[PDB]
Amino acid sequence: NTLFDDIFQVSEVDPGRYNKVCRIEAASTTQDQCKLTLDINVELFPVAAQDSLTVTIASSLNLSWRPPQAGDRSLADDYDYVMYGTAYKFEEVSKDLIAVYYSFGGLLMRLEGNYRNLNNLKQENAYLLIRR
Amino acid sequence: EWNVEKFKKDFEVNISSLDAREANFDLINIDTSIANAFRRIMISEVPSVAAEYVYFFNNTSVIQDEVLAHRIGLVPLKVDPDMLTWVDSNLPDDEKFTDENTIVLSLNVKCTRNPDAPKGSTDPKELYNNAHVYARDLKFEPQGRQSTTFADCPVVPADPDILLAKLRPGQEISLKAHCILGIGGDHAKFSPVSTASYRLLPQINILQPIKGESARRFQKCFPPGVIGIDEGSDEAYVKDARKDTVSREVLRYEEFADKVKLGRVRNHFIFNVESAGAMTPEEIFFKSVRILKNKAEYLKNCPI
Amino acid sequence: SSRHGQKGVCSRKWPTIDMPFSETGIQPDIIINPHAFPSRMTIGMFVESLAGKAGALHGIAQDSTPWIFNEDDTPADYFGEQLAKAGYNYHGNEPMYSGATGEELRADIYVGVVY
Amino acid sequence: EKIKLLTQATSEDGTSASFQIVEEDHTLGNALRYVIMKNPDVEFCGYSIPHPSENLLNIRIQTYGETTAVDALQKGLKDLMDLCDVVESKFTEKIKSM
Amino acid sequence: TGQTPIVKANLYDDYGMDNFPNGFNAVVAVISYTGYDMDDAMIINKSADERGFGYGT
Amino acid sequence: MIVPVRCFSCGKVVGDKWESYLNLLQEDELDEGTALSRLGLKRYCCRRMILTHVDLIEKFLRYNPLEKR
Amino acid sequence: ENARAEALNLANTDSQYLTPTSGSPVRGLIQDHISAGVWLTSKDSFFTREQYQQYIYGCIRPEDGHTTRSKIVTLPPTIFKPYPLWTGKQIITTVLLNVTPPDMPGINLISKNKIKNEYWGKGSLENEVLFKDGALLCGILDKSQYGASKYGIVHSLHEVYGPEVAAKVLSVLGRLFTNYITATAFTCGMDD
Amino acid sequence: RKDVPKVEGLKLEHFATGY
Ligand SMILES: [Zn+2]
Repeated sequence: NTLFDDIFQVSEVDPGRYNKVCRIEAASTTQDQCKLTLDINVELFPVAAQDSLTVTIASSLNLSWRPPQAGDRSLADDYDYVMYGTAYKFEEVSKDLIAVYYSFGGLLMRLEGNYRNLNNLKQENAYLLIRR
Repeated sequence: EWNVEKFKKDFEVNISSLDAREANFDLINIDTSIANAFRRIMISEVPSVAAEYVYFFNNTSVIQDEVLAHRIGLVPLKVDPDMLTWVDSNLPDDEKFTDENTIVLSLNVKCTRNPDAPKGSTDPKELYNNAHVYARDLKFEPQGRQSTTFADCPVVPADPDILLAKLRPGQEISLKAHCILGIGGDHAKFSPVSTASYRLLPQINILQPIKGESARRFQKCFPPGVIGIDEGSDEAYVKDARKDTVSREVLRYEEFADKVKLGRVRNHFIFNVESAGAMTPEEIFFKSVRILKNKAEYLKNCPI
Repeated sequence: SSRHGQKGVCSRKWPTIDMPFSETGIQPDIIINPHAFPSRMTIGMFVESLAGKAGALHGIAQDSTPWIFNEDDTPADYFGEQLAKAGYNYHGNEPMYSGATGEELRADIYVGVVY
Repeated sequence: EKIKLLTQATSEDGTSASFQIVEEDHTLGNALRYVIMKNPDVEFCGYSIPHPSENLLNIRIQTYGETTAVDALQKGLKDLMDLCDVVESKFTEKIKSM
Repeated sequence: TGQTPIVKANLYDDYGMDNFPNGFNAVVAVISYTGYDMDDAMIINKSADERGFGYGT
Repeated sequence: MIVPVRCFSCGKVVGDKWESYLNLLQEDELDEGTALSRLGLKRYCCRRMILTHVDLIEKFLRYNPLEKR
Repeated sequence: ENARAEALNLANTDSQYLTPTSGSPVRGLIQDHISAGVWLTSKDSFFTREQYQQYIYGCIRPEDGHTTRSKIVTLPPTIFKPYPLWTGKQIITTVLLNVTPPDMPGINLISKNKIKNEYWGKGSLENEVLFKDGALLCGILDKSQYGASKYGIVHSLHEVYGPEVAAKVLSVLGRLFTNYITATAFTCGMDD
Repeated sequence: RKDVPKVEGLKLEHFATGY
């Protein structure tokens, strides 16, 4: 089941010295103090500045791994881009703020926001799903 | 899902050209894992005939025996390999050869000074007789039954103008060469192709319009016919992509920094096969495919 | 060895099919590790391979007496213009493919002829 | 003889085995590996060359549990043979057309 | 079998070095592909070796 | 010493082209590149094998033990 | 047999990982493997299912005993949609997971490497290596991790799993970075 | 100083396979 959901307004897409991956700085359109940094490979999910993304962190996809076979359903069908990683840090920026660091096979996400609506993310293997 | 039929529907072949020595064709919608298998089998697995055993009786030229036998082995022979069988290396060297698996070549030649050479002449062919030993000098000695099997077509070198040796008067060369079957994996002389290889079809994605005189220089950064100028509007477009040798002169200018991306089509192989002379490139490709198939079949039939 | 003190023992005789092949069908007869250069710093071997490829193409020979090129008339620019005017790459690189698997290698390989 | 099953890697369920083929190299290994991976039933396929100076090829097949690795290899071999047959037939068609 | 260098000094001809060739022109790839040539080793094409590349007595 | 039978890199038989290259160089005033192109050598791997051949065998041959000098 | 057992146990090469001179390690991959590692463990490296499984099997080969599980085990892909895409740090993680014995956790290392953050872009953290239960989550594998560097990954694998496991790790990492350097070769030229 | 003289008569000596 889900653990987080929000709508983000991408501020910058920064390529760096890479080809496929890019750095996304996205601010939440629902919370005054929730922002995001994420690394996705824009060869698969190309993103431009001043866009809108539906970011969802889920504990699972069911409604080990194995390629899909005819007659399979999963949560990912609602989203275009889904990465799988894990959390490795939980930093408190200040009082009533918290940052949670995810690493999707080396692809790094630093999700920050108020503790009130981030209080469902813990050090487990969590999926990340993105939608336009 | 991938199936035999799902591959057979999309796979297609375009034979761009075909001589008796070079055949340039295409394999589309196939994987590199199989295109490279074909290339490797062509280069180093298709059997052919080359001289292996050399029996010098007398040699006095500047060329030493090892170098001479090496050159004689390197000479391609216009023999269809199907006409003869393989050799058992376990058998004794007396009976290791027969008339159905060994082709015998001889080279008996003696140089002598020509008495009719004009004064002041320096041409070696005028001064001396048999001053040059050519591959055409390799006579064929049909033995046993092969006298009538090879009667339909005599054995000759693929290139009879190969310069095997040079002689000066007094010097002679006398030898017999035994030619057997072999594959390029053992020795590079048995490989039937001068070079067999493929190249991914270039792909030129023009990201942005290039109207104006910028198209003239854009096309100028490519082989002559790769890019065309549109007749209606002054736009640039890709006429033929096979014509492009990937030189990346476009990226050398700051103008087209964000106007084009050069890539490739990973399922589109422009095969190019050139034969040594013993077989034809279409038969080389056919032999390679049959070899891969029979190898897989041998593995199937292999008990486990 | 080359003519630039780049000695090294022949490690293995690589099979031709296993050797990387280029888009023009040629397989190098010598493979030299790129890591030989950063410490030895024999840039002469680079510029010689460039000029040797250009000369083998055009059917010419290029003099390599020292001090004909200066800080303006760079040998890289000279032999690169010569390489481009024959269809090849200005930097001497060649798209090559791996002969072991079959796929194209990540970057353009630097090839040429050296003595 | 030619093909060999490494008893140190075969399992009781047979779904995961390793095969040692002599006189083979990348040429057969890579094509066979691709074709066997085209089977959705297998979970792991790869080819290993123990040493470039010896004519030995290692193939690993682990299945998901409906077919044995040996029959996965048999299916891969048959599929490679059929692939070669269709390539040859299309080449002969384009030769006749020309 | 020696060869003259494609790229050579002018004084190569003046001292008549072509009467005594020292090396062969070869196609050399500056590539990390083999893994058998890291410190100083180098890889020689087997086919070229079977064709007389760098042969001597 | 003498023209190699095959090109080292690819294997294209270049052993039957040395005399023709010499003739195209001497009789016609062809450049080496033009002569090699007209000889059928396209890859520079094949071009170098005839462009750079020295032919020391002719010098070797002037020392004949079996002929009075 | 006495000298046999001496050379196998006392003078063997597995025991000579650190020089007694100062305790610094003395074994590691050298140059080609180092650059291959920097390429394999960058964020730009993605591999399909066939590429991932082929790399892992080619460097492990459970018929010789590199694996401690009698059956090769892999990881879920980093990217699920549009199509599966494992990364290079997952190659490193799977190699470690197959060599490191079961019934034991993974290394929790926090080290650095020679290549700074400014050389990867903006806001990058690729200079900070990070392991967590045997999985590489950050940073490139450098000379600081295999080579003559203290407190890198092979040194820590030594300190935690004995000398034989670090022997297997260096051997398997050499095989991995070799089979990968033939697939995507490394070069240098006048443009550099 | 006179720059190294550019060779003349330089044309495309390399073409893609089958051309
Ligand atoms: Zn050649």
